[PDB]
This record gives sequence, C-alpha cells and structure tokens, in this order.
Amino acid sequence: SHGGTTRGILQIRSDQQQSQHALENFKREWKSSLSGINGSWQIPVVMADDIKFVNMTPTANDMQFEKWLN
Amino acid sequence: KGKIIKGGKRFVQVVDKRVVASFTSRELAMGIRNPRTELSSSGYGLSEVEIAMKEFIAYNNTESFNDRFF
Amino acid sequence: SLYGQQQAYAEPFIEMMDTNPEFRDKRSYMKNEHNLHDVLKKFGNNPILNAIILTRSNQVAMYCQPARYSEKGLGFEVRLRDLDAEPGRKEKEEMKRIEDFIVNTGKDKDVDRDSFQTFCKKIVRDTYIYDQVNFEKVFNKNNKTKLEKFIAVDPSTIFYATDKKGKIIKGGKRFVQVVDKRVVASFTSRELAMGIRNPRTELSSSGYGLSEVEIAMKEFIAYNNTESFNDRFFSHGGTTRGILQIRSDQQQSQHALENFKREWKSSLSGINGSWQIPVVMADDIKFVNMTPTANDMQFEKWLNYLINIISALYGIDPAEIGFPNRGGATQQQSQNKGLQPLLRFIEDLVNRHIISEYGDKYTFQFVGGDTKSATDKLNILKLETQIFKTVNEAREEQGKKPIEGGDIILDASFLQGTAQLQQDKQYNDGKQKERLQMM
Repeated sequence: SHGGTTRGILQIRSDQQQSQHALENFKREWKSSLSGINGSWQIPVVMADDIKFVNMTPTANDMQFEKWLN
Repeated sequence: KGKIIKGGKRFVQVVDKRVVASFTSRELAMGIRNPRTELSSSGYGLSEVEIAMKEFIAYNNTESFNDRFF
Repeated sequence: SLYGQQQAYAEPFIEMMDTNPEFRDKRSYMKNEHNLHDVLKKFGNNPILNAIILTRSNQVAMYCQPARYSEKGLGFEVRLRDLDAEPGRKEKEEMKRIEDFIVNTGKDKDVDRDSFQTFCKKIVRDTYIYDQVNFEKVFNKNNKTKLEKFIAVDPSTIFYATDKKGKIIKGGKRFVQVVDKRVVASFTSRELAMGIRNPRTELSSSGYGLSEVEIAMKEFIAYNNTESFNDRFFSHGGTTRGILQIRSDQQQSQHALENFKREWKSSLSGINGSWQIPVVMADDIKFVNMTPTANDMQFEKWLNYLINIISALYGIDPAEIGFPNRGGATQQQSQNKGLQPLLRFIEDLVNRHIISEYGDKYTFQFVGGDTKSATDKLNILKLETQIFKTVNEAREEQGKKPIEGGDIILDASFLQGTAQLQQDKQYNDGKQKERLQMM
C-alpha cells in the first residue's frame, strides 16, 4: 500500500547527464523491444563506458516477523 | 414494457443478434446451478470461468513465458 | 434435420462459404483452420501419444473374448435385456450364434477379415486420436433386412453430408466419404455408424467431437522442441569442454602446431599414457571453461509438467508411461476413471448399432475384472440377511426360484425362536384334544 517496492537502480556513467528527450527516446526503445511478454527473453545492448545495477531489496521477499505474530 | 414474461412463450433463441424462435416454459427447460438473488443478474447463473478469468489469463501468459525460451 | 424435427436451431444458420456444398467440413475450435484432421495426423506419430494408445489398446485386448469360452469370467457376454427373465434353448442358441458372429465379425469365418480384438484396437486409436469412430455395415443383398458383415472405416475421410441448401440431411444417405477432396461414396445411417466420445453443443462444431490432441497441440509442440533442444547438444555442436590458451609474442606456424599435436597424441592420447603429465615452458597458460563441470538433462520439471497435464487430459495415470506424478503417490482408482468409461462407450456403441439388427430383447456387455465390487455387493447382502432379508426373498430378488425350507432369516437364535414357538404352539394346540374330550 506504500512505496519501497523497487528492485534496484540501473546506473549508467556518462560525462554529461543525458537530456530528458534522449532518456524519453531511450524509454520508448526499451518499451518497444522488451516490455511485456512480447520480447520478454530478448537481451538489449548498450555501449556506455560503465554500467552498474545496485540492489535496494533482496532477491526474494516474504512476510516479516512471522514468529512474533505466532 | 421490458419486463420478463411468465405466461406463454418465455425463452427465446438468438443467433447473430437476430431472434429466430421462442419457446413455452414446458417446451424448454432452464437449469441454473449457481443462482444469485441480486437484481443485476436477473436470475442468470454465475459461471466459475468469469470468477477465474484473471487466473486463467495469468496461467496462459505464464505458459507462454515458459515456452518462449524455445 | 441434424437430430430430427425440432423447433430450435442446433446447426449454423449461415453456412461456411469456402466449404463444398456437398458436405459440411470439420474445423478447429477457434475456426483458425478449416482443415483439422490433416494436422492431427502429424501428431498421430508422437511417442507419448502412441504410448498411451498402445497401453490402452493392450488393456482393452484382454477383455475382447467371449465369457462362456473362457475358463475365468473375464470377457464379454450377450444376455436377455431383463436379468430376471428366464433363458431358453432357442434364445440360448441365438445368443451363442450372435456371440460367434461378433467374434468373427461376420456370418462366416474369414481369415482375411478382422477379429474383434483388432477391431477394438483400431477403435481405441481412432477414439483417442480423432475422437471420431466409424464402421461400415454390409447388409445381405438377397435380404436388405439382415446383416452379413461389419468392418471399420477411417474417420478422417468421412464427413456429414448436406442438401442443396447446405443443411445436414436426415433421410436417406447421410454420411459421405471423401478422398483427395473428391466425393467417392455415401452411406445410409444404418449402413454406417458414427461414434462421438467428446460431443459439444455449440453450433460451430456442428456435432463433430473435440479431440484432446487439438487441446494439447501447444503442449505437444513444446515437448517436441524441448526434446530437440536436449538432443541437439549431441546431434549439433557446442560439446567443447574448454580452450587451452598459450601466450606467445608470435602465433606459432601451423607446421609447429601440427608437430605439437603429433607429440601430444603420441604421448597422451587414449588409454595409452592416460595418466601422464605433459610439460610446457611457455610464458603463461590458461584454460577457460566453456561448459560446466558435469552436464545433464535440462528442463526436466518442464517435461514432467507437460506430460502430466497431457496425461490428465486423457485420464491416464502418468506413472504408467514412466513419469512421476507431480502430486499424490510420489491403481484401481486410476483404472476406474481411465478404462471403464472407454469400455462402456464401446459397449453402448456396439450394442445400439449391432444388436438393434437382431432384436430389442438382447444386449451386449463386458464382464470380469471387478471382483472387489462384487465382493462388496455380496457383503451388503450377507450383512442384510442377518436381520432383514429372508433367504427366499433374496433368491427371488436376484432372478432365482425359492428353495423349500421356509423363508428363514439366517441367525442361529432366530431359528430357535421359531422352533420354540412351534414346539410350544403344538403343545398348546394339543390341548384342543382335551377340549374335545370333555364333549
């Protein structure tokens, strides 16, 4: 019912922060190629200097404080 | 007046949105296994497929996701 | 026309334009393809499906012998319609003749013709692949009223005939055979049967049955390409273990590499020199792995799931075809849901199509392999008789005549009560002699 459900952040290093128009076109390409069941198994390609993915939540979530409730 | 009829012909057959024939109560039976009292349904039964529609599409697209690897 | 004279419509009001006027085509569920049995014939060769077919055929083949010729009760039998009705020498002979006729599939023996065992083995395949079964009858030419022979015909070539208006016909010839899209012959309803195991009411199918192969088509192709994926590791490349890199300022000439290979093969190849260790004095050496340490089959649980659902569609236990049940056990109940409905379907078809030619008073049924149910029935009777039922009432109830001895209820106590009552009754009734003596 509230936020905090993010899996992680995809960082892309660049000398300049890309203009928002470029990021919107990036999103358009990403959605057209990968979004949904359509193109689910495909792999994108990017030629940036360095890319990282930092995890904000664990691999698999589950209920917390179960024994406390019991 | 739009109200459902009791006397005489009560059930009607429709094909391609055209009325073809109609039947007396004795001439045609009507069995409802999962009846409901709310006015919205007007006596028509509730099918489990409608209840499980979301689950059915989820199963279908899950199977598609598994098969799309091959 | 499809079933008879009726007020409602049970056939498509508007005909399919691309179909030939002479008959109504059989089409897929979604109308995706107007030609279905052609693609089902492709899946007819699948091993899993063929394994199920062969297992069920072997199961049925045991039952396909007459009872009275078998030392044990397993087999089939013909009897009067009423179990309580008495038999007779004439009727017994007629039933024996009919049973022999069914066994030989005709009036007289002929080695060139199918025994009923092979007929059933054909029928199960046609029932489980196409969900449609047909067999031709051969009435006597000297007398149309009576029957001589009957044999099976492939269901793929048979269609429902239609009139000039395109509606399905009832009177006269109703079924038509088509080969290479050409009409060859047509048959009267009595002359050709039509068995549908999985019927449907929607106008789109127009009475044609729904085959499980069409439902499992996606699963079947998934199984096929999964098997191909597993086999392509061997039948195609990608079996390398790794690459042995040797760093050098210059790439060695191919002659040097060939001599290197010669030395390597002479020293290490084969069992000979298997345990030896070579020595190399290069700057740096690496071995990079392209495949894991040990290989094995992939997508195993996917295959188990697919075959489990395919088996569940046909009602067969996956354990019979060498797969694990994803739930339950990981046989009587599996048999009860799997085989018995098929036997009853064949029973009803054969009865209503063959025995109709001889008379209503007879019927055809299978027997045997159901001791436990009969045991429970006898146990019901054995418990009931202790308090409730007399011996003679039960004997009459099961189409038999009473035995002299009284309609006794079997309990050692109850007999003593009747005997004691009779003994004391005779004592009391004996006092009438004294009553008359005073007269």
